[PDB]
Amino acid sequence: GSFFMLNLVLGVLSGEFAKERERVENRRAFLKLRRQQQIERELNGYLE
Amino acid sequence: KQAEHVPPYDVVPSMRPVVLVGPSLKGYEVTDMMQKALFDFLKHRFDGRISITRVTADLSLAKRSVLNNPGKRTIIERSSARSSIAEVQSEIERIFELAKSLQLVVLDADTINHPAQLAKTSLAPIIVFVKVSSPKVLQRLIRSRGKSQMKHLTVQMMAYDKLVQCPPESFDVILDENQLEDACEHLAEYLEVYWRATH
Repeated sequence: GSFFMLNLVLGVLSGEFAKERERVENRRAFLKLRRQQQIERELNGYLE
Repeated sequence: KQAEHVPPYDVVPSMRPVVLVGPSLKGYEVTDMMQKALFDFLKHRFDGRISITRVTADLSLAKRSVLNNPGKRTIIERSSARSSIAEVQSEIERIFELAKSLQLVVLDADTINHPAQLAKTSLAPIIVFVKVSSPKVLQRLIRSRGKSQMKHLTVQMMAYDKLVQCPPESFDVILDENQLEDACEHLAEYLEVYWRATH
C-alpha cells in the first residue's frame, strides 16, 4: 500500500514528464534558452 | 590579343604584408579595438623582427595597366596630378622597401574593408579575418560602447554581412573564435610557420 504505490506513482509521473518535455512548445523554449546562453559566452569573450 | 595581355609574372613584395579586415567598418570603436589588441600582440611577441606601418591615406587605387605615367609631375596642373593618386602610388613601393629588408610588415589601412578591394593590386597581401560568430553578438557588442555608436549602428551592420557573404577562400586566415588568447596563438603559430618557411 505504500512502497509499491509510491513506485508506481513515481514511474508514471516520470514517464509523463519525459513525454511532455519533448513537445514543440517546451523544445522551442529550451532552444531559445540555449541560444541565449550561447550568445552570452561569446559576448563575455569579446568584451574581455 | 593585346587588349589585356596579362604577363605570366607579377612583381610582389618579398615579404607578404598583413592586412586585418573585419569585423565591421574601420575607423569605429569596436573594429579599432579588436584590431589594436592584435596589433599590440604582434608588436610585443615578435618584437625586434616586425615593423608596423600605418597607411593613413587610401590604398585601393593601386593600378598598373592604366597609363604609362598618369600625373608624373605636380606642376602639370592635371586632374590626376593634383588628385590623391600621386601619394597612393608613391606609397606602393614603400611596402616593397619594407619587404626587401626581410622584416615582416603589416598594413593599418583604414579604407579597405573587403579582401576583393585589394586583391587585383600588386601587393598580394596576407589578409586576416577577425569576425563575430553571429550578428546577434555583434549588435550587443556595438551597444556596449555607448550612445555615440548607436547613431552609426545601421551602416555598421551591412558592412558585416557583406564581408561575411564573401567566400572564405578569399581570406588567407580566419579568426572565428571569441577567446583573445587562443585566437592570439592561432595567428602566432601561423606566422611562426611562415617564418620557418622562408628561412
